[PDB]
Order: sequence, then C-alpha cells, then structure tokens
Amino acid sequence: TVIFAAIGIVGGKLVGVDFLGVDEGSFWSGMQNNVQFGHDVVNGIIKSIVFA
Amino acid sequence: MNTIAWLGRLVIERIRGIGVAALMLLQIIFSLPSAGGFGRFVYQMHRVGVMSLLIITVSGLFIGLVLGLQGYSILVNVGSESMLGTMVSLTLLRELAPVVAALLFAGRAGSALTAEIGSMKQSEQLASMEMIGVDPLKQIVSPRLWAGIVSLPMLTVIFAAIGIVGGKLVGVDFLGVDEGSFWSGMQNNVQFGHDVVNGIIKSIVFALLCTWIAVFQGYACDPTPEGIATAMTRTVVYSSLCVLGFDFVLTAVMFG
Amino acid sequence: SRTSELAVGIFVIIFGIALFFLAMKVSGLVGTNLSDGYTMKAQFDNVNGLKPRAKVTMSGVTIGRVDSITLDPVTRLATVTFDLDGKLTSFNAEQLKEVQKNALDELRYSSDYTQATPAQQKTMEQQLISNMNSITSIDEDAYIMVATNGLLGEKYLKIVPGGGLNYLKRGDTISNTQGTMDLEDLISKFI
Amino acid sequence: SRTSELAVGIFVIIFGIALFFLAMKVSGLVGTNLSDGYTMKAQFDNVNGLKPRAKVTMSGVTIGRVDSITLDPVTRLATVTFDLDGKLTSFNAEQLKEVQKNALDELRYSSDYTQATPAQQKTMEQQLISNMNSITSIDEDAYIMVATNGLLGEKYLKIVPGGGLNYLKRGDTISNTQGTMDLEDLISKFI
Amino acid sequence: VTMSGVTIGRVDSITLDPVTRLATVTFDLDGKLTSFNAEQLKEVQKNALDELRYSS
Repeated sequence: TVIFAAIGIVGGKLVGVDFLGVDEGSFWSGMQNNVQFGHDVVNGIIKSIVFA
Repeated sequence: MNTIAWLGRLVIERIRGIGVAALMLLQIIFSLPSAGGFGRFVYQMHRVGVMSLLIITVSGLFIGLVLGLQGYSILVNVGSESMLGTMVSLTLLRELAPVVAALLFAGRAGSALTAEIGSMKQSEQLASMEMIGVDPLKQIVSPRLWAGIVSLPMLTVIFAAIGIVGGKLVGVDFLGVDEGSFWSGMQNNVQFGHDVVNGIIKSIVFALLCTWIAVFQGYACDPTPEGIATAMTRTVVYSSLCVLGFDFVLTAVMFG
Repeated sequence: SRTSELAVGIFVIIFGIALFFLAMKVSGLVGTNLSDGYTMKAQFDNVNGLKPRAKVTMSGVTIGRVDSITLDPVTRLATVTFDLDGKLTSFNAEQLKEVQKNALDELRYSSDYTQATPAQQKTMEQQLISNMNSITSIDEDAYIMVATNGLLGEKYLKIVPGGGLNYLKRGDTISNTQGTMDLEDLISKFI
Repeated sequence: SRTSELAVGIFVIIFGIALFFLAMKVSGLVGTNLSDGYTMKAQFDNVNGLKPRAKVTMSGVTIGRVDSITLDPVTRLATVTFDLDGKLTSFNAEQLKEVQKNALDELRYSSDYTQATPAQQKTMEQQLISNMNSITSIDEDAYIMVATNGLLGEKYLKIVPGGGLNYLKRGDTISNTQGTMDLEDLISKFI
Repeated sequence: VTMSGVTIGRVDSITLDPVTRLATVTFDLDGKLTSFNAEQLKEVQKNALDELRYSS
C-alpha cells in the first residue's frame, strides 16, 4: 500500500502539474501544511495491517 | 539471455491470445438467436445478477457510511457543509459506483463464470455437446455473455442509490446537518443527463470487458483441475486492470 | 534459491524509496527531538483549536513541537509545555560572553554610574554568572501568542522577542502571553 | 524467429526502465538541478510558511526556487539562500556588448559624467572592467520581500527592481529586505 | 483570453527580457470568431471605410 500510495501521488502530480498547468511549488507546499506523518501516513499503515 | 527470451515469448502468446478472444466475440454477437435462446437468458440472469445482489447492496452501504464520515471531517473546517450532499452524490455517481461495482463484479460473478465454463471443458461436456451437433458457443457461452452486459448496469444503479441513502444516514441523522439543505444541494449541482447517464455508459463499457474476459478464460482453458484455478486468477487480474484503464480514458472524455 | 532471495531484496529497496518519499517530500519530518531539546512553558487563557503536535515558530522557522495542554482548575488558566532548540535560541560560542560587554555599557554607564551601586564589584560579577548559565537570546519580556497559518489555517505558537534587556533561563515560564483570536473575539475588540 | 522472442524481451525491459526514470523525474528525487544556477542570500525577519522548493518571481515570471533557511540566534534574524536560473537573469555576448554599453552611454551623460568631470576618466576605465565581469540583471536598487499571491497561501519571494547604473554579482547579499505583514498587523490595522 | 467574458484563446509562453525588465506574454487566439471572414467583410467594409470618409 505504500508503493500504491507513492505511485498514486506521483501519477497525480503528472496530470495535475504537467498537463493541466497548475503551479508546481504550490502543489508540494500545499501538502506539507495539511498532511501530517503520524496522523495520516501511520494511520494508513495500521489500516492495512488489519486488512492484511 | 534466456530470461529476455522467455519474457519476449510470454508477451507474444498474450498478444495472440487477444486475437483469439476478438474473433470469439464476433462469432457470438453476429448471429440471429436460435429457438429457445430467451428461456436460457432469463435463467442466466438469475445466476449472474440475482446472486450478486447481496454483496453489492451491503458493500454499497459501507462506502456511503465512509463517504459521509470523511466528507464531513473535511468540510467542517471550511465551514461549508451545504455541499456535503453534493460531494457525496458526485463522488458516487460519476466515479466510485462505476468503478468499485466493477471490482466486485469481477470477483463474485466474474470469476464464477470462468469456473462454470471451465469445469465444462475439463469434464468433456463441451466436446460431447458438439458431436450431437449443437454448437457450444451459441448454446452455453452466448446466454452467459448477454446476461453479463445487462446485469452490471442494473447493479451500479443499486450501488449508487444505496450509497447515497447510506450517506444520508450518517450525515444528516448522526452528525447533525440540515436535511433540507442536504437534498436541495443535490438538485442544483447534479444534472441527470451529464451525471447519471454518464455513470451508466461508463458501466456498459465496464460490463463488456468484465464478461468477455471472464468467458474467454473459461473457454480457452487447458483441461486440468489445477489449470482451471490458474485461469480464475487470470480473469480477476485482467478485469481489474481494464476497469481502471478504461476509467481514465472515459473520465477524460466525459469530464474534460 | 539465489534468484528467489534476490527478488525479495529488490522488493525491500523499492519499499524503502516509497517510504522515504512519503516522509520527506509530502509531510516533512522535523521531529520532537532537535539538538539537545529542553522544555519551557507558558500560561494562556484562550488556547482554542490547538490539537497535539503543533509548530513552535521562533521568527519564521520551526524550532519545536507543542507537547500537550493541561488546565489546572485551581486558577482556570491553561498551561502548555513545549520543546525548543539551543542552537537557534541561544549562544554556543564566546557569544555567551559577548553580550555581557554591552549590558554593562548602557545600564551602568557614565550617566547611571551613581544611580545604581557606583562601586559595584560583585553586582558586576553577578553579570559574569547570570549571563553564563543556561541563557537564551529571548528577552525577559517577550510576548508569546497563538497565531494562525496564513488566513484560515492551523494554529501554532509564535514568540515575539523585543524590548528591555534581561535574559531568562531554560525550563521557565514566559509570563507574557496572549491567547488566540477567533471571529467572535474579533467582533468584540471591534465594537 | 528466435530473435522475435528476444526482440520483445528487450522492448519490454527497456520500456520498464523508461517508466522508472520518468517516475524519478516528475517526483523530485532525481534531476531538476538548474542550468548556471547561483545561490545568493539575504537576511529576513518573518519567513513563516515559506517552504523549500518555493517560488521566486522577478516581474511576473518564476525564475528560481528556495532551498535553505537559516536562523541566526546571535541576532535572531532569518537568512535565506535560494537558486536562480542563469538563462533569464544573466547576460550573453550580444547583450554583453550592450550591457557594457547601456551604462557606458549613461557613464558619459549630463548627470554622471559632469560629476567632477576630471573623474570622467576614472568613472570610465575602472567601471567597465568589473562590469563585463560577473554581473546579473539585478540592480542594486532592488528590494526583496515575501508575498503570497491570493487569499490562500503560496508564500513566495519577490524581487522588485528600481533601475540604476550598478548591478549585483553572482552569489552575493541582496541588501534591501522585508518580511511579511500578516495576522497581527493585518487584523490590527483593519480593525 | 476573453473579449467580454468569452473564451477566445490560450496562452503559450511567458518569457522575461533581462535588459529592459519587461515581461513577455505569447498567446494564441482562435480565429473562427474574432476574424472578419469573407461573409463578415460586408459588415466592416461599409463601417471601417465609413469612418474614413467622415467630416474629420
């Protein structure tokens, strides 16, 4: 699920920034403000251990 | 350089395998139906459709309870949750109900057809049917294909209707938003012909691929009790890749 | 046996890349352990909308992470402890000794020589010890505040040093605060 | 036709290699170094929200990004170091005979040649030298500040020129700074 | 790119001149609805040459 989530964001960066034309710097800096690590990335891993 | 030679031999057989499955589809649909062909289509709608009714209705509720609970946690910070009824019914109608209801149809009723036509091939029922003179494509395969193209677009509507009603339960009656602004937020932003019809045409292209694959894999098996079970995972994988592959192509056309 | 255990090794390598990409590239990892890492505190009245793990911003750069808030009912004002840095908030140099020579330059100058102790030796040597143990760049009289991120973002703590000249230790209470400011309070201050 | 089982095993692996580099180009782990990049510096006081790989715009056009942010706790200020791009900010040989000239025709002007006119020869021979030297298109009159572009945040740096007969140098100190003016000040003045 | 709020064109490239410090836009316009084609010459020839033979 980590390889699923990493490739999904990189793919979403391709059609958002490089094809539809949004700002690249405001794409990434919008992430680090709103997306925490321990509340979001760790809680996406514990959700997949109960699924596995 | 054997591994490169084995890898090139793998995708050449998989290319030829498409060409057999294309010629098999032109023999089924380009034929006027034999006498008695409607009596078997009504029966095959029972096996494919009606048996799949329980999984779709239950799992459609569980996504609606999640979409109402996640959309409220985001839309309460910006303080605008009169758009809660819009984004729930816009996530389902154009995006999730065409896609998720094809990922559960490939499992339950998709792979079951490959076991059904597959076990008829190892136990020589298909070869015995032909010597009598009955053609097994028109007799066995063709009522299963037409019961797959019909039964999935009837099931994404039941998926989308139960998903909105489930999203209305946790949004309005448990978290406490206004009921009148829930429904009146829908009729402003959700058209019929642009959203509900384009969610049905997206599932007819999905119902063709999850059934033409799941029939061809059970017709072109290798007759072996452990060669059947290797072709039931070949038809869940190939269906889930063509659902998500034709998702992006149909989304770019319809909503671009 | 060789090519099977190899293809698990190149499966761990790709998972390592896509774990690093999640951390440093879309979430950031500045941690709850900077250089050393002490813990000071302050006391507010209105901490509204402040979950655990906030930012602690000195002058524009993140230097820590808010731990937890606790309300003592004996005085009704909320208190919170937070960790800081010591390479960004204080000296590790002869800098510690540089700031002594301006403090006695302006205070006990030629005007106010015979206004404080005009033959001060140990009071002047009090400057040699009070500036050296666990000192910070933070003045005695700052004001700390809960500020918002941009326009309607999250909430953190931001220190505004300024004025006077005295320096406070590590682990103490900044007695100069002000709470957050929602819409209600705004309309209030207005009307 | 044995090679046909080998011509396809080559165009499968290579097409699987070319889908790994394009996932390491559009991700920000391999590449995007800047052509003739040079990283200058300035000292600010409020750079809150200003991430790495931000935006730096000169007139309206993006020229470079931000990487490095320092906190100088001896005198508490921020310090920023960011890469520009030489293709839009630095001159070439056809312009170099022009950018030596455009100040030179104003070196011999009513204003700057009639400037203790015996030092018309001193303002001519000592200037051109360093001039043709390492000098970007940024004046000395330019001030840099933080802006945001919109009612929701981006937080980028902005360089506002002023003209002049003097230009900066590669990797230097842009000595006219300004921090941001949000939250507090904003609300206060807007009552 | 809008004339009165109607999309007529797209922008393609934004460059910056170092010497004069003036930016540069470079856009493409559709020509089906901003040009005078062979029919629409009949509307402008009796109008754009009507300002030429004025009292001024």
